[PDB]
Amino acid sequence: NIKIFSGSSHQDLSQKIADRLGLELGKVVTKKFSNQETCVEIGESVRGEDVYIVQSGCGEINDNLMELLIMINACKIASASRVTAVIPCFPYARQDKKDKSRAPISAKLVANMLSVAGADHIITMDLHASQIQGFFDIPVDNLYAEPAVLKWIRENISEWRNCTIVSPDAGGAKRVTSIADRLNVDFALIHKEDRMVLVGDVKDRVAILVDDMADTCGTICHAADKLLSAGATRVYAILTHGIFSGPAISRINNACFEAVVVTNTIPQEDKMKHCSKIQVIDISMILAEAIRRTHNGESVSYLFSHVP
Amino acid sequence: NIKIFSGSSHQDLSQKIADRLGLELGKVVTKKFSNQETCVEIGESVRGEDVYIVQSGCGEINDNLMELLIMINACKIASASRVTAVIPCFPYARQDKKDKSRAPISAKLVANMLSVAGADHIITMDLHASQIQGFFDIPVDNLYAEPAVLKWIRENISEWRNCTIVSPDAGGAKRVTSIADRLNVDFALIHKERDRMVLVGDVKDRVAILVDDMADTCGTICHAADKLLSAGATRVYAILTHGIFSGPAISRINNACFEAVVVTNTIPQEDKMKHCSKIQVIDISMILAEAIRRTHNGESVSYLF
Amino acid sequence: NIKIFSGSSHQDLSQKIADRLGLELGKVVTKKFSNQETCVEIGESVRGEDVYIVQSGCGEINDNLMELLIMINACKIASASRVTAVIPCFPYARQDKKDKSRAPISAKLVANMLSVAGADHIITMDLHASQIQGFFDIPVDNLYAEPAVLKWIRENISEWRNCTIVSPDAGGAKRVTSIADRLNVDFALIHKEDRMVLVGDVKDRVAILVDDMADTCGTICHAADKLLSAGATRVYAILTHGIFSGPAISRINNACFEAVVVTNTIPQEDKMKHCSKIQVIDISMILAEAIRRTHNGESVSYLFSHVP
Amino acid sequence: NIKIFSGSSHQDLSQKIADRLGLELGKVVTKKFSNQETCVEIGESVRGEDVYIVQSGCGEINDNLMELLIMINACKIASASRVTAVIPCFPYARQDKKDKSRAPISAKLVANMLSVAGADHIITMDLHASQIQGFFDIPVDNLYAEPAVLKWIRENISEWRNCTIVSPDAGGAKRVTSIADRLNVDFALIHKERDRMVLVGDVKDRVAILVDDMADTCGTICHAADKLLSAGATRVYAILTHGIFSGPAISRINNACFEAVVVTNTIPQEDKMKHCSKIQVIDISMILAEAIRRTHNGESVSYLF
Amino acid sequence: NIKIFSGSSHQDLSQKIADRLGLELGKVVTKKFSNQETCVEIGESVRGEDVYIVQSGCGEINDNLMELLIMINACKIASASRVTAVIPCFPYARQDKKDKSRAPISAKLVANMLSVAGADHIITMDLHASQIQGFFDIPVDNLYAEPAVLKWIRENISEWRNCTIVSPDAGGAKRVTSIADRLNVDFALIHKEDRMVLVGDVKDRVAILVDDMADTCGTICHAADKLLSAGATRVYAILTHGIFSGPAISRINNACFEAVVVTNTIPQEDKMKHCSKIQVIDISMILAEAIRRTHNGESVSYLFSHVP
Amino acid sequence: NIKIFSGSSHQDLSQKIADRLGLELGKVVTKKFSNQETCVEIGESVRGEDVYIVQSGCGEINDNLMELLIMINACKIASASRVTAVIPCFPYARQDKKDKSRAPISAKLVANMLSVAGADHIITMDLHASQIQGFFDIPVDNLYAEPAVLKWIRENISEWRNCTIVSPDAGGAKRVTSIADRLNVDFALIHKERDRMVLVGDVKDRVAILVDDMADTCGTICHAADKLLSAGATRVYAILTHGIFSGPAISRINNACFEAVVVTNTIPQEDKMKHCSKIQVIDISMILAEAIRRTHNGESVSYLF
Ligand SMILES: Nc1ncnc2c1ncn2[C@@H]1O[C@H](COP(=O)(O)O)[C@@H](O)[C@H]1O
Ligand SMILES: Nc1ncnc2c1ncn2[C@@H]1O[C@H](COP(=O)(O)O)[C@@H](O)[C@H]1O
Ligand SMILES: Nc1ncnc2c1ncn2[C@@H]1O[C@H](COP(=O)(O)O)[C@@H](O)[C@H]1O
Ligand SMILES: Nc1ncnc2c1ncn2[C@@H]1O[C@H](COP(=O)(O)O)[C@@H](O)[C@H]1O
Ligand SMILES: Nc1ncnc2c1ncn2[C@@H]1O[C@H](COP(=O)(O)O)[C@@H](O)[C@H]1O
Ligand SMILES: Nc1ncnc2c1ncn2[C@@H]1O[C@H](COP(=O)(O)O)[C@@H](O)[C@H]1O
Repeated sequence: NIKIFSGSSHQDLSQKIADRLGLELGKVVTKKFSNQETCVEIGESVRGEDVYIVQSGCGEINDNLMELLIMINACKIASASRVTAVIPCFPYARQDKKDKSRAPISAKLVANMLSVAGADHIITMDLHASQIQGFFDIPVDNLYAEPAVLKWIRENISEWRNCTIVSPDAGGAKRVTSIADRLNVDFALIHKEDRMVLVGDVKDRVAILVDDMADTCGTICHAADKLLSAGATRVYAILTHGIFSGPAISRINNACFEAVVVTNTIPQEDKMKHCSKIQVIDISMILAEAIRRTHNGESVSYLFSHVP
Repeated sequence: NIKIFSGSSHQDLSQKIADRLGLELGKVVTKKFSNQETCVEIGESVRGEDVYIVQSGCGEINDNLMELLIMINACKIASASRVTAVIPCFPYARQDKKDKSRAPISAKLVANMLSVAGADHIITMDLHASQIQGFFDIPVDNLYAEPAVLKWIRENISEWRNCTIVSPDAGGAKRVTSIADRLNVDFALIHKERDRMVLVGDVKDRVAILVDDMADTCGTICHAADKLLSAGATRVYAILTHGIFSGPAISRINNACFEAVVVTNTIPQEDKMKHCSKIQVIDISMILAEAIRRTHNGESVSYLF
Repeated sequence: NIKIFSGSSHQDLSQKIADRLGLELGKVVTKKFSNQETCVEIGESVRGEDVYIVQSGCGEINDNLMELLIMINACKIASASRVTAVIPCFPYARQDKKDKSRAPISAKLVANMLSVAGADHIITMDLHASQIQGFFDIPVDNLYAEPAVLKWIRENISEWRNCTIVSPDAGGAKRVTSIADRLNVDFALIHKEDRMVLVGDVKDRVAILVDDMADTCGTICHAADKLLSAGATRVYAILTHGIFSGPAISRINNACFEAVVVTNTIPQEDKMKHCSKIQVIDISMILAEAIRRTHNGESVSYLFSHVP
Repeated sequence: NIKIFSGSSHQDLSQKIADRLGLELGKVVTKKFSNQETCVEIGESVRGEDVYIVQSGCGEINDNLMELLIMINACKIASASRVTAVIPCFPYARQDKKDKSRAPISAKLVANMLSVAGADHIITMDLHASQIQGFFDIPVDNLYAEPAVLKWIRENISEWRNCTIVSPDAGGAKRVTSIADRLNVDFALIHKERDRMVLVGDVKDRVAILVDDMADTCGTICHAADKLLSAGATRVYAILTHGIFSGPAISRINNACFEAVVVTNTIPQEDKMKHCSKIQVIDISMILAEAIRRTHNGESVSYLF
Repeated sequence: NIKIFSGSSHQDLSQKIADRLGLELGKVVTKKFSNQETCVEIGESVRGEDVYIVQSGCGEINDNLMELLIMINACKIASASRVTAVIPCFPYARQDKKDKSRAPISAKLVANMLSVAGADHIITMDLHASQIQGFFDIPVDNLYAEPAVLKWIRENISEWRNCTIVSPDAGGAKRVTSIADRLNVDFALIHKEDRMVLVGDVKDRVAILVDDMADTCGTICHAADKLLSAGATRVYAILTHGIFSGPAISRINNACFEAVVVTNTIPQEDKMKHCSKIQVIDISMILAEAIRRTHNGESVSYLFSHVP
Repeated sequence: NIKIFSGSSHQDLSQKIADRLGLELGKVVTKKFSNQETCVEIGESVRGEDVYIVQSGCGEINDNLMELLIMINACKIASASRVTAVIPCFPYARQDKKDKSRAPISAKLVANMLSVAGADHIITMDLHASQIQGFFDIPVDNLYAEPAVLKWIRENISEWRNCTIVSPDAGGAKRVTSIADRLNVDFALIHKERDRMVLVGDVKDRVAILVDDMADTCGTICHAADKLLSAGATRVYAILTHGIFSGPAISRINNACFEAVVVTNTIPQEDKMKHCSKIQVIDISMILAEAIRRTHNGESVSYLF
């Protein structure tokens, strides 16, 4: 009575998850109508079932968000026992506060929408701010890429015992100090004032830029130059969410990165074809395991510091 | 105390409404971030004000819906006294029942999202099903294009007194009989055999007017027009309140035998009127502006029905 | 842990349902106090149980509605695992819109009342408008009489392959075309302007008036005359809900119907005694089966086009 | 800005209230359809108005309750600014606890239905249990008949200074001690042995006044009166705020030894006063009208307590 | 999958309950931060578990209430299957109405807080007013001390067949008549006007003052004098909740009580050390049994008139 | 129409606010019953009024929180038009995430309790995390001490133009870079090795100003000051908006090398300034009073940011 459904035609990650659980993805008719309205029909009974819907990897976020909400709704009114939204990269997470401005908190609205659509549980990876768990009243499991990142560092960078973990911004300090302490190495922080400042020593060390996401990549690219200017041996960037919109791929191809490392929370295949610096960490096992534990009532806490 | 804001790049209807009320549209930045995420910034204080957000006309339904919800949210947490969503064409209204499938009721989800976003009131025109009003617990005013459609028929069709109001499908029966009763004329109905088309009612030697709440790809309305011609209708008109016209619609209309296709201003038509000569629009900005002023003043809105 | 309860002293339908499930109806003290207030007490534990309450067949709708709400409430606060309202004929369904008027949407209020009383699930047959499912946030199963109606037609009307399915009003068009297409026959539509108009051919054919309900029967009786005037061979009327209030029974006894066919969503025994034209389709098996499937997490979709 | 509407055929209390406020009752059609379903139609715009619906006095509790809820709903979706339910006698108030049974708390269900219907405020008189106020999250004003009952006792009973205020049962203890303390007089209590009746307190050679929130079949109050007579009470009175008087109540009172039975105007009594001479009514329309005006004006309503 | 947790360091009652169920109390870090903020961490997984949290016996009610709410919250967002608040003595129960005053109904706010914190079920003993069950929408089990009180009376007071059960106030009448009828004895009632009045005969009989709680004990102490003045042979006081704040212990030591009997809904050990008149009825078995039944879907109604 | 009430025995901030608005504090009895239960009684009618409750300064966080919630509840069921909670230092704000533990989000629970109590609006100062605003669905105005802190630095520190704004931990990075950018000065950060302290950034031969949202036991801030001294900082200041100062805090500060510790008026400091000479307070009553007046009048509150 566990049922996994995928969004749109980006089965990629959701197929890996379903594979790892020994399951076929449930039958869904999932497209757009002529007037661009989202079209969904659940192709099998979900009555009394433990349902998991994995958010599509299309790229048009509002389409994918609506598709997800519509799928949640269809399953809830079709008498699913429980519906869990598996949202590897949480949409609108960077709008999680007003910022001294007359702005929306779109991440709270998104939480409210998921809730009224009928979500009983959220599974996500590396929320932009941990406080977003509090934007819901339903339980959220915020998985970490940290264990898989630590693992990637230790087996891919020889100098890891003498590297510096660097935040590209002021907001990422906690995350980098946390990784630096686990590895027992130094940390540094970049802050943009339209000019960057670096605090911390990177001289004659490998520098690893660590952030939760990379979008247009303006920031990591400038930070990498800054670090080389400060005497870093070579620069890596490791993000969980590889968004890479706009000129990101052009920017990465022209930057001084040894490698840009991301998870597959977002589909990366097409971006990798035009960008050889990108390497992907498969996190499908961490997601599959969290679903399996969720379903069985077993500890998901294991995953926060352990790689399956 | 009153503030009107518009969604994104379409401002034409919103401007017309603001004009009729002696107001400038509120300043707002409505864009998309690099990654396609909707960006909204309310450019002025809305604290203690009666706010009206008029839904955009920028085609991408999900972007327009998210933009609307975000605007509502931003206004509500910025201490607006009241927030009304003015949504001329209600999105997802055709998904208002399961229809024997394991389907979503997307129109109820939309109602729930608008409500949780913080809408206190909905103003809309010709809901696909009048029951959608009950998908909310907040008040909805469902305005009708009918009086204006009635006006247009009497004013533009010379043989209107001996005409037939035709429904493109089985579902639109009540809509056309209402119009046929008002004009004291005949009605007829078309149905697709579940496909061949069947017509019930007399259209021979008389002007046939196809009436429906909306026309999308216009496949139904264009096939219906052929069938009405074969049945000996003098000339065929198509009158829809919501002119979506997506996909092959414009090419289909031009190839069809329509004397005229009449739509309201609920969706922008300017772009489509340029490539389709037989389209005429009824301006409905006065109905909407008048519902906003009357909503704000506590005056009767039923007069407009 | 399935428990069926019945409303008031009209056990009739609910006893048939309980019979078909191999169950006795749960013990309820269910009456009115002296001041006409509804009196309910659940005579056995419902703690952790899957509870089904079938709406009474009394006739005083507000009494029956309140009784149902009170029973739902008593079971919810008595720690029932789930409470399902089995409402064969949904009250106030004809007040499902404003109708250009300053009117209530009583069907939405009724939905809101059921929800706040503690209903987790609704089972009903042939909602007056399918959009009423959207008046709830909880799952609703809207069963169809269509399969049993098609079955009744094919085995009771010899001329069924050459009949016309007729809507008594403009609102019933979809329903009749749907039945006409399945049978592969013609459809027609009556519309009242205080004068009726018929569109569609009924000449020298059996006419079957098909609607969701028959109340005072003014409309079906006038439509039957109209159809005979248009050359119909004989007229049948088949409704799911036989309300038959006011002068309906007198009206049917004086009309030109071959037969008036209804379901037992409403008790019909007393009405049949004073009206020989009425025949009943037993739908207790469709209801019993939907409860059994609901309880077991099995497909209720089977019932929408299949007769058990 | 203020509108008072009445429930169904009983308009007497509602008229008295509307009179005291210089208003006509709002026009509304309150009927039943052929199949017993409650029909309601608000005959005028309530948009932006402060609406008060006064619960009917047409006996059938479930019809009256549904009529009230439907009226509230119709007003709320018709964009009333605020809707207050004025419910002199709160329905289902005696079902306010489980009482060791697998029973409903019907009074909470009623509170929940009123709230979901869209009531913003409740005005009522002498709730069976004062805790019912907490069955809502909306404000409730619970008015008391006590000051008017006190007035009536002093005004109509000559030996009131040496009288005893008697409770018909164990539950009504706090109600009678409150009244006995206010008049500086004795109290006593009756209890049914779980039946024989037991009396605690002195009533010998003094006027006994039975006080309770309500009298329904009047079996308790009539048996209590007999027991009070056997205990040597000079004369026995019965004073209840809510005079339901269902079933054999009227015949029971006439056969009983009551000097007078006093009730308020919370339920219509005119019909019953014709067949029962000893019933007197305290008009409470002024208390209710005054709570409505004060609710509307933001003035103190506690003065009326 | 039953898990019992206790509040603060007053494991006392909760340990007895856990003992009787064959369980160890779940691991909780439960204290105050330096700024007096409540500190909680659930020391084990509660995912998919049936969770019971027993309210602490500290004495600082607002601390204990917040601790409970915080524990409920932590368990709910940690994916507990169900969370039940076991609140032997319900806080703020004496603020269950306005009382002709511009007062809060704090007991309703407390109910609303428990509900929004994530409580699915309440287990309590002898609510100050039964109407407080209606302050919730979730099921409440209001257990009675009555069976254990009747038992205590019959085996500790020889003259029980000829005693008088006395209410210390007007509000306790129903409770005492109920006990008096079961025992088949007389009842009496005290009412404070700043002077007490007694109605009912206590002359040459054992008088038992019965109330739901004893706080400062001003009222029971004055009532006991009054009863002796009226000719009672000896006076007992039996309350379910022994609060005994302020000068209660001094007051009881100086009063004419044969004995003051309370339950262990509140810890009593320290109070008994300074007051020899106090005897305790252990109600841990009634609570343990209600939890066990709750968990198993078995009848809790048994406990309302039966002692396990 | 406006009413300001204060929580319990601390009235100093509340008086200052009421003074600035030309008002007396509303009469309210805020005590504890014998058994430690919070007692509240609203001493006047709040019916139809815009009510502001200013959170107490009586140290016991749970008593103060319950007192606030009870006051809100009493006002809401007493038919206040609107209830705003003015909470200078938001309780449980540090518990705003799970932080890898099976922990509560106590700040969300608090948000939910305030909301269910009946708060319509929150006014607070320097939320520990700005995301706490989204723990509500009601509007929150999050005021900043920053402009006043900026003023104090320029006004009281002579070498401010060549100074360094230092963060006591990793988390406070964004707070100090904001201040360093505004003054056009350097920033630095301290981190505890997970313990030895590490400093990143230049502080040698320049005045170092430790800035944080709050200081509790002051262990972090005092150890940070030592490390800043060892790194050759001329003089060290500590500036916090919320000066909790619990436990050994006062003794720690006196033993530390601080030139001055600056806090706002969000928590009472009078008692602590008597035993700690280096503490200076910025009065923030004008910011709060001004947000209340502007909230009430519908005027811009963003001006104060
Ligand atoms: N999809 C997006 N792409 C780029 N920037 C965004 C997006 N959503 C929000 N923002 C902005 O990013 C900032 C969030 O700050 P932080 O959370 O500290 O990175 C805010 O100023 C937002 O306006
Ligand atoms: N945006 C849309 N475009 C085309 N068809 C739709 C859309 N939304 C819903 N539908 C379908 O339209 C069909 C008929 O709707 P109706 O005319 O209301 O009976 C249903 O089967 C829906 O699945
Ligand atoms: N119980 C009832 N009996 C008769 N008519 C009703 C009832 N409830 C609602 N109506 C009316 O029936 C009409 C519903 O239209 P329709 O849904 O198209 O049949 C509305 O005008 C209602 O006022
Ligand atoms: N309308 C009613 N008529 C008669 N008795 C009722 C009514 N509603 C509830 N009751 C019962 O009255 C009894 C006593 O109520 P109370 O006086 O509040 O203790 C309870 O056992 C209820 O079941
Ligand atoms: N913790 C408490 N201690 C003492 N008295 C209280 C407490 N809580 C509420 N009260 C008061 O006790 C009375 C409750 O009345 P009753 O419920 O009849 O005992 C009210 O006047 C309350 O103000
Ligand atoms: N009142 C409090 N006093 C001390 N520490 C707290 C308090 N509330 C939460 N914390 C802890 O403070 C730590 C750091 O919070 P933050 O500075 O937001 O990362 C977390 O691990 C919390 O458990």
